[PDB]
Parts: sequence; structure tokens; C-alpha cells
Amino acid sequence: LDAVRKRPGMYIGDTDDGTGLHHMVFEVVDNAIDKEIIVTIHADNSVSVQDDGRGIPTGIHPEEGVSAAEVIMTVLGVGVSVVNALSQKLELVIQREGKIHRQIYEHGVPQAPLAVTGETEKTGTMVRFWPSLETFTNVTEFEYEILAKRLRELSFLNSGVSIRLRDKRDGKEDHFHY
Ligand SMILES: Nc1cc(-c2ccccc2)[nH]n1
Ligand SMILES: Nc1nc2ccccc2[nH]1
Repeated sequence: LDAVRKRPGMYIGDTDDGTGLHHMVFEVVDNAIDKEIIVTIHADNSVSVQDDGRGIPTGIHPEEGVSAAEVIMTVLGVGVSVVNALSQKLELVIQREGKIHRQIYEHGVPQAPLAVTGETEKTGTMVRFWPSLETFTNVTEFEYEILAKRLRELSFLNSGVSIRLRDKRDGKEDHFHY
């Protein structure tokens, strides 16, 4: 990830006008799109993307020797590893094979291995990220309508996916489904 950290604008887009900032969300959503996705803008200016999919794989990657999810998050669509690298904090929650798994990153650095924290009957993946204010300048707050515009376009192209957008700062919400 040091290549990304070294030139963030080249991977995520302009880090001063809000372009790159919002592309962080779009990258995560893109990965989720591969049946309901919920994008939430939190009051602390983090965004979370949840789905009810199968959950990303949690087993150890036989080559890298860490969880497959960690490989996805830390090894170079630009890839969610870019989002992770440029987030001061990122929380990953995977519900899969009857288990809830959690992991925290800071600036792309895992704080511990992906760990089983409980049981569940649901499946899905949740990523919540806090963009690094060391990288993103000037425009540092998410603009609802920038997200809504893109998610609407995506909903038309991905006919079987329901997309919800929620703003916890002011209660605004939308539901894109084609
Ligand atoms: N909310 C999410 C994030 C992801 C995801 C899937 C593949 C790679 C990275 C992230 N799925 N659902
Ligand atoms: N604040 C801060 N920024 C960082 C960038 C890379 C690794 C660790 C870091 N801690």
C-alpha cells in the first residue's frame, strides 16, 4: 500500500475538490455490487456500506498466510485496498458460515487478524471507513447528492440490486431500485 499512500490522487482522484473523497464510497459500493446494499453517511463523517451477500471469504490465503479478507484489504476498479490505505480507520464485519468476523484497520494497517466474534444466521459484508483527513483536504464532508446521483445510475445498471442511501446528519434517505 505504500505506493498508494505516496500518491493518493493517482489512485482515488483529486484529494482537494471532493472528487477522490466520494470515489472512496463508489469503490466500496462497486465491490459490494458483485441483493440489498445500504450506504449510510454517519454523523462522525464516516460512511458504511452493508450488504446481505454471501460475505467475503475469511479462510487463510495459502500464499499470503493471512485471511483472504485481509489480502483483499491490503494487496493491490482501483480496489478497496486503496480505500483502506487512505482511511484513518476502517472497520470490516463479515457474516459467513454461521459466524460474525471482525477486523479493524488504521491507515491500511490491520490492528489484529480477522477474528470470530460471535454467531449469526445472516450473511453479508459491512465496511465502515473514516477517510484520512491527512489526505483529503478542503472538501472533507460527504455531500448526499453526489452519492445519490451515482447510486441512482448504478441501480439502473444492476437491475436485481436494491440500494438504500441514508444520511444520519439530517435524516434524508432514498431507495434506488429498478
Ligand atoms: N459492503 C461490502 C464490501 C464488499 C467487498 C467485496 C469484495 C471486496 C471488497 C469489499 N462487499 N460488500
Ligand atoms: N496518522 C497516521 N498516518 C499514517 C499513514 C501510514 C501509516 C500509519 C499512519 N498513521
